[PDB]
Amino acid sequence: EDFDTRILEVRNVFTMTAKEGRKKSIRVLVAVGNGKGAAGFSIGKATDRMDAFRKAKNRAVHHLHYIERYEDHTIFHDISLRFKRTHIKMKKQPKGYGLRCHRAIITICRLIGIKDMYAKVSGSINMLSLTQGLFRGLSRQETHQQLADKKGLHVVEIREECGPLPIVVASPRGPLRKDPEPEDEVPDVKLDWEDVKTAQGMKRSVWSNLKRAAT
Amino acid sequence: ETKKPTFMDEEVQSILTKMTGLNLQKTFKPAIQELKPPTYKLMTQAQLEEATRQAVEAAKVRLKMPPVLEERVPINDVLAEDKILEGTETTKYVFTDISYSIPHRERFIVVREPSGTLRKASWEERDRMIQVYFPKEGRKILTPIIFKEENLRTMYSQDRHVDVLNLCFAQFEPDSTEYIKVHHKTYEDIDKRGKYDLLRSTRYFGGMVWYFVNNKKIDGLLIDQIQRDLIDDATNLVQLYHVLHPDGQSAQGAKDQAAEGINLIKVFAKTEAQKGAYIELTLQTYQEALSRHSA
Repeated sequence: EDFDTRILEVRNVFTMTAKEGRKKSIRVLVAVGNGKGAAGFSIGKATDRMDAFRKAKNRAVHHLHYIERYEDHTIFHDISLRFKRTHIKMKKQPKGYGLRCHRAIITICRLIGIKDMYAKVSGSINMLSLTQGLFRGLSRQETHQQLADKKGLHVVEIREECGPLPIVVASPRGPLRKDPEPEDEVPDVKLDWEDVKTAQGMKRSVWSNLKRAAT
Repeated sequence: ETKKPTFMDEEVQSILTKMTGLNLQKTFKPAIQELKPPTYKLMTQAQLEEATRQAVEAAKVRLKMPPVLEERVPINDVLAEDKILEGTETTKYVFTDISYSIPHRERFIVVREPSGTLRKASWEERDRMIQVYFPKEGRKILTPIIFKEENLRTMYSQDRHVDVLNLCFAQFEPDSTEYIKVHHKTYEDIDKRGKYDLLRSTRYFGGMVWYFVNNKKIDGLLIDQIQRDLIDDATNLVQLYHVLHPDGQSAQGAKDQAAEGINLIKVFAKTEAQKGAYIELTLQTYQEALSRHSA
C-alpha cells in the first residue's frame, strides 16, 4: 500500500508469425516507489494492455533499488553517467529548487522521494535506457558517511547562507587521519563544456530557465 | 580629573563583549534567501579546528557593536536672506552637492525658500537627499510604516526585536531621533517581558546594556543572568554599574566591604536595586544548586 506505480512507456510491438502474420502485443514500462528511497522499474509484456500493467507493476516490487538521499530531498553529489547511448547529467540542488528534469525523471524522482534536482538528458532519448541509466547512477552514489570512512577525514559543508560556519556532515567512524589531504595546485579533472559555457554567460538558449509549473 | 567611561572605551567594550557572548549557531543562522548548492571539504581535526577558529573571528566582526551616539542637534543656519526673491517662486529649492568624494556629513545641502532665504538643509532633509543621490541598500526615502507604534508592537509580539533593530539601523542614522526612540522602545519591551536572550550573540546587546546601566534599571537583566548561570556576566554587570555610578550607595558599599564576586550582587541588591528581594532569592537558589553539584 505504501508503494505508488507510474507508467513510463506504453508501446505496441509487433512480431510476424507464420500463420497469423502480423501479431500485436503490448510492451509496458512502469516504475514503482514508496517515496522514501525504495523504488524500482520493470518491463511488462502481454497481448492485452491491462495484463501488461499487472505484470510490470507486480514484478517491479521484486526488483527494488534503495536510493540514498541527501537530507531526504536531493542527491549526495553531481552524477554524470552514460548508459549505452543515453547521457544523463544530474546536479545536486538546494531546497526549493524543485525537479527541473526530463518528465520521466520527474516521475521517477517523485517515487524515490527526491524533491530538488536538475538533470539533463543528451544523446539517445530512450525511455528504457533512460530509466535503467537513472537507477544505475542513483544507486552508485557515494554518501558523505562513505566518503568520510573511505578517506578517514571529516566531511565539512560550507553554505553561503550560513557564511563561514563549518558544518560537519560526516565524520569517520574509524581513526581520524592526521595528514591533510594533498592540495593539488591545479586539478586534472575533466570538465563539461556545457557547465563552463554556462558559468561564463556564453550559453544563450531561448529554452533555458523558462517559467514552468511547480514540479 | 576623573572622567566617566564612554561606550567605546576598551574597558567597557571588553566587558560588554563578554556579556554579549558568541554563539556560532545563532550568529550564523541560515538565512532565508536565494540558495546555491553547498561545497564540501575533507578536513583533519586540525583543519576543522582552524576553520572553526576563523568562523569565530568572522563572528567577532559581525558582532561589532555600533557606537552609541547622543541625539544630533537640529540644524538652523541661514546662509543668506535675499529678500528681492520674496514671492518670486511658490516652491522651495533643495540643492545637494553630489561631489563623489565627500563624507555625507560634510556635504553642503542647502534650501532656497520662497521667502528668498538660503538655509542649510535640516538633518531630516539631509538624510533624505543623501538617499536620493547616494542610495544605500536597505534604506528608503520615505519612512517605512513598520516604525509606527502599532506596527512595532506586532514585531515585539513575534519576538522579532532583532529585526526591528536591523531595520532601524538600515533606515535611520545612529544619532537620529528616530534611531534613538526606536532603540529605546525596543530595549524597554525587552526589560518588561524579560527577553534579554533575544539580543545575546548580536551586536545590539551592548547598546541595550548601556541603556539599562545609564538608566539604573539593571535588575531585570541581572536576574536573567543568574537564572542562566551567568554569574560572571552578572558580576561584570554590577561592576559596570559601579564604574558608571561611582558616587552611589552600591559603589560605596562595595568599597566599604571590599566586596568581590557574588558579594557585589548582594551589596547591589540591598542598596540600589529596586527588586532587591527577588535578587537575593534568585541568587540564593543559585548557590544551593551549586552546592548540590559540589556535594
